[PDB]
Amino acid sequence: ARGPKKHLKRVAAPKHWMLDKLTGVFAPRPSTGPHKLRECLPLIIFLRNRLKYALTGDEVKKICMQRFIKIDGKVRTDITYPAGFMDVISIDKTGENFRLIYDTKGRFAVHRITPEEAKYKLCKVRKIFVGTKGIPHLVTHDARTIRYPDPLIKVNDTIQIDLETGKITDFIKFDTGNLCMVTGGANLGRIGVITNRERHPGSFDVVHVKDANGNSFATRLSNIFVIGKGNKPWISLPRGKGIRLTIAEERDKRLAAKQSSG
Amino acid sequence: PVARSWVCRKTYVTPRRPFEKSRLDQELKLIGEYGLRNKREVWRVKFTLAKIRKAARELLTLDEKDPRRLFEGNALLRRLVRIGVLDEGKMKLDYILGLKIEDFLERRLQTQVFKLGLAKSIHHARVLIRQRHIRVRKQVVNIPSFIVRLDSQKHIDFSLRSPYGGGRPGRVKRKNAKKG
Amino acid sequence: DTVTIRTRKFMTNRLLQRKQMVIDVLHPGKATVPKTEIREKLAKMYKTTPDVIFVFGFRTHFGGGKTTGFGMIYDSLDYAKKNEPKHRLARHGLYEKKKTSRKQRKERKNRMKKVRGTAKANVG
RNA sequence: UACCUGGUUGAUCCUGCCAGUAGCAUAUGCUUGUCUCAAAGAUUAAGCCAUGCAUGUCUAAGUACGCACGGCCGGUACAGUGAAACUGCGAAUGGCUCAUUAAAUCAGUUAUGGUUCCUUUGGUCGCUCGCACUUGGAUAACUGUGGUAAUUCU
RNA sequence: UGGUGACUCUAGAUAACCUCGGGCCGAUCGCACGCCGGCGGCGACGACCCAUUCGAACGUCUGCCCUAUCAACUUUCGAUGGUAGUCGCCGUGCCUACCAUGGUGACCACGGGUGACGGGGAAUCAGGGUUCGAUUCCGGAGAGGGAGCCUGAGAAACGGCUACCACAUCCAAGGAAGGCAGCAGGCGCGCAAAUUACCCACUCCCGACCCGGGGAGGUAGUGACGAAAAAUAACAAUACAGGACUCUUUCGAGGCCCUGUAAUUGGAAUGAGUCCACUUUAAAUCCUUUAACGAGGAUCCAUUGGAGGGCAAGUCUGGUGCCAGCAGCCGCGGUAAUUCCAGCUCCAAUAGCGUAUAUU
RNA sequence: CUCUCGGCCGAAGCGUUUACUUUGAAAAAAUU
Repeated sequence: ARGPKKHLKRVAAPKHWMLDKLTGVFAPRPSTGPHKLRECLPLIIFLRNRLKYALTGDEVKKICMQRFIKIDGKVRTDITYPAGFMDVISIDKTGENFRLIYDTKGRFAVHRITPEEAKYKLCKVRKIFVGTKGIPHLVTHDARTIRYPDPLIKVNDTIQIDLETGKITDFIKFDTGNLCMVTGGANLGRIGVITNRERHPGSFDVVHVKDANGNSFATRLSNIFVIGKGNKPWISLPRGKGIRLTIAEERDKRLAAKQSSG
Repeated sequence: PVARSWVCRKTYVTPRRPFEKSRLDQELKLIGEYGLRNKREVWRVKFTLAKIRKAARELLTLDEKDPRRLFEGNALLRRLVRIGVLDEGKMKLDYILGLKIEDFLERRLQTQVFKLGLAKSIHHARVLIRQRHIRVRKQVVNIPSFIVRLDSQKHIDFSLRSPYGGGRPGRVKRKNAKKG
Repeated sequence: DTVTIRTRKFMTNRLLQRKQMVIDVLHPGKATVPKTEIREKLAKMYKTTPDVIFVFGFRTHFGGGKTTGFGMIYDSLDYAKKNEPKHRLARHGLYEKKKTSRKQRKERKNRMKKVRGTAKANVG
């Protein structure tokens, strides 16, 4: 390598894109953007695989360049734009808004939201600096640099922000008894109430989180996204409530579904 | 770099002793009973049975309340029941070891044509299977190794396009009927 | 008479302004049906004219029963000219492909690369 | 399927190897009707290469005075499409081979509080107390004269 | 002010500096046009910096194959450390100057070799293990050998440049031009490996970009590398041959007995092929689907190895006669050859099967 | 196993240090 790589092979592509094995050698290289190449969803994969609107890459070209797709209320024409977590996608022609939220199994679900819900989003604050004549700045997980926040906002908190105005509206503090979602590791997509945060100066803060069914698990601190103040979440949720069904009881549900409709 | 897959398996294992009388004896007996082309078919069924038994051996050694043992074993027992080998009474992973090769050879579509009376010889069953005369539900199957399931066992028919079925007698009847 | 058209998964793309569907064809006696014939079948089925609709990718099933293809139904003809792949337009005579070979167009490109100025237009 | 069989002696019981047995991979022989996948100048020589191709690029949105065109309506600064050329970006991705290389490469793990970063995305873009109702000079494209046996030379 | 586990952090105050090879503070384009002579909405390009994304770059701990006929290695020409600097994007003997004499080693240092690019992984395998990994994914390295650069955010780049070396092309003999370990193709080397095809329709990438380009890639061609399925015949009646059962002292006779063998008879059913039409597709080809012709075995005919033991299947017939030869090993051949060579019969695997080598 | 700071508990030391075991989170896809 003499410079930045620009191609991505299909088998090296993030597994959660559920790409095939046999259509091609390459995968969409997500452009550089507000989200990591692994923790994201290129617009083409969301449009021609999840929704089946387009059938080729060229039909995604024909859709995105007509200016129907909007990510966070701004028209985005890039076909491989990195759309990520807590992300609002709006299509005005069909009049439908989805949110990208992690699935129970760790993938991205297509979660259809109310157009009332599409006006706001949640951003986990990532760092807080004070620059240029005492002006405070937040950097969130979408790289949204926000000047002049609430002084109570500290790192690892969440801020609910408005998409149109770009300003923060209200913040959820990182505290035990707050409903969080996991954004990485084996526990990805599981949603539960924070019980304990343990400190390791030097290394990574491991956090113990109790699920809705009483199945406690743990994560590193960076993989935690806070949503609910208390037990009530600040957003709508997928068809599963974020609880990880184990294999045998999932098969039980499958067999019950076959018995229900025949 | 290509958009292809090279994953492939060999579905038989040749025996280690090449010419021992009892092995050749048993294989030739099964060839006779179930009407097969060569010894590779018997080796194929024996290798599939060895696969199932090896899975059961790996599953017995685990503890009874192991979630992996439970899930894998119950799925395997469901699979062998749906083929038509095990019985609903003996759905235990212990009984999987008590399986024999002919319990899999009885489920071939060749033998299911033979037993159910669709044909009259097992070579006759094979020659009807190859020539597109036997269908399952609504699909004409041409393969004499189709392992027929229990729910699929009930209705095997004449493949209505066949002369034995709906109509259209073949080339021989058509030619002999236009002799004069 | 013995042919029947059924439609599996069906979807209205407002943002591609068409209707896509999966087409099942039943023809227990005949051959694989022509794409033209199924075009008038869908035209009478969806109450539109046959001049705007497109079908492709029909794989007849082993034996000779079902045939499954993909078919998409455009709103007006101009939208069909705008959005369809041009090889599916050239099956209806709506589009004509350039008749030069790649190897010829590339030798010509390197030839006119070797020249500078308006004399790039003269070479052929 | 946690396997063995022949061979030293007059015969036995051994040590013991040789040979058989099965695989898997390259070559090769002989033969080859159907059908679905599918490896393929690695080994020997990281030896040498005739020829063709493999890296280009324009939107309403940098520069149009090529009649090059159908074409405005005519003193209408510039209607449109637009070859060429300047400008900007790419050409550092991809492909290929395994010669080097033995704590090197590489793998898991940590670190940059020791640094660089096109692009993308969000911020910043009258904080500065000091001709603008529009600044200057070239140079291609084109015209015209040429050199050299010869070049993507000029 | 705010923050880390920890700042010589971020922020603030003051004194100053701010390179002529200089740092930012729009002399830019498009779209609709509109309100009290002046004010304006949307978009594109741009920009010092910050944060981000894509990374790159250095460090950390642990983990390599064979070799002692490699036991001491390093340090004059930096080897190990200290202080100050130089260069560097930075941390450092990275380099320089001055000091100190250190650093590694039987827990195998140093030197060699390697038919060594590493890993994910492959084959085998009860358990343990053994062997392999050039090879489509990841990381590395190099474009004939070395070296040095330009431009750029990113290169010590080679489908860029400049040199020397080694080859090598066109000459008008003055000069000019190279780089297939890219795709096809050739020579050469070999035991050993395909088309100088077609297309950007798929997958994705590049650009000023709903448009252009792509030997990346796709698609056909060669392809018994290897892998999956799977034809080369099925039924009935006769005609013999046996086997049991019954009746018969036996010989023999029957069966709504069995089992074989029939260039025997009868019909039906089919696919390999030739060919239309459709479908497939970028256009094709193939597979799949339809009409038409298409099968009696004396062919639309199955091979490759074998018949002494190991090791399945002949002490069958003729030829050669310790010759020719066979035979992995043990051995045979010297005249009834159970082993050679044929025929017949038979065995093993079966569209496959022999041999050689490597490895398990 | 405990003495201080805060709301019966949370902070702070733990305990001579390790080997061992068990759990937890991190550990590329393909292959298995």
